[PDB]
Amino acid sequence: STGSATTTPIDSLDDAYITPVQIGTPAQTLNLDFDTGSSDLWVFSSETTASEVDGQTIYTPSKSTTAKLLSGATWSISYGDGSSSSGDVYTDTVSVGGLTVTGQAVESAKKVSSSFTEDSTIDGLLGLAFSTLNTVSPTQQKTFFDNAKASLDSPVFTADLGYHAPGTYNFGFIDTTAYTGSITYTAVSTKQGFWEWTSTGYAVGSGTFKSTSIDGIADTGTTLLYLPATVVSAYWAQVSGAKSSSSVGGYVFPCSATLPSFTFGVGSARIVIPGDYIDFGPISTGSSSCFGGIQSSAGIGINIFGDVALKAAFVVFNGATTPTLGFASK
Repeated sequence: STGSATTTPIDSLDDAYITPVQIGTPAQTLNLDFDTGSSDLWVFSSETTASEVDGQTIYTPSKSTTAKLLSGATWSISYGDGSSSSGDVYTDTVSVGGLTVTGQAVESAKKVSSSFTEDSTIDGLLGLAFSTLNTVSPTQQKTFFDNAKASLDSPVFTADLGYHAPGTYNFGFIDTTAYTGSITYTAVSTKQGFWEWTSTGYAVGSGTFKSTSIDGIADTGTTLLYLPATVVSAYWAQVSGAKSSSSVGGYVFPCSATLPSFTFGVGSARIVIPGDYIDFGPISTGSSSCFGGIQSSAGIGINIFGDVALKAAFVVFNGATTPTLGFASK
């Protein structure tokens, strides 16, 4: 089997991407944030504290003839950005782009943090990291991909995120029309439960490529590109007037600037992030200070190849017995 679904930016900055997901019978369609950095499929629901729902579409398990309470199961998650959610668990039928999993754990939120409430466009998350990170207790549950994998034509999914435009998540096949040149594959460590890999270096604008190993995670659920302070300083030094602002929480730059591109290495291959992908707009409405899309990972504890990087590529998440990651230009 295969599946193919369009993923759409939630706003004009590409702060996140939402993908429609069918849950239950009859189908209830929710727009979920596909997150290769976590491993829980959780949704706003009829059980969510009423004051914490503000415009989201909810899953109502009592209206699904295929929903079953997973007795005794609870979940609770905290994300790197400080947001969190928790609740109980149902199993139900879940379909993405025509690919159906029966008996998928659907984690129903009883509580969500303010950041989730305040974002009316995201109805929940669909985790695509390794199932070892799933938070359901006392019996850990499998991701949608893990459940689908054996049935797929090939045990892969691909992320093709757009810049200020829709893109695609495919399951079970590689669309050879969706990229240019070849896909370069690189090794993955699953030791921390992430799609963790090592970039071979970087360049700023038309500058020389610096060969250096940068360990990090391919994370569709993180907006920005978080890299070591040395790398980030080298980038922003090429933007007149750019500076790190402790008050704002990262590098800012004059909105009048033209940003240089940023290249990262995948083996001997190179992925070029155009300068405009690194612009996250005014820090507050009407400001002429703009927020940068490349930020320091210092004190995150891990480098993160978030959407800023991934949207410059066609990305293969290869879930073979020994997983790997593939990157192509597009």
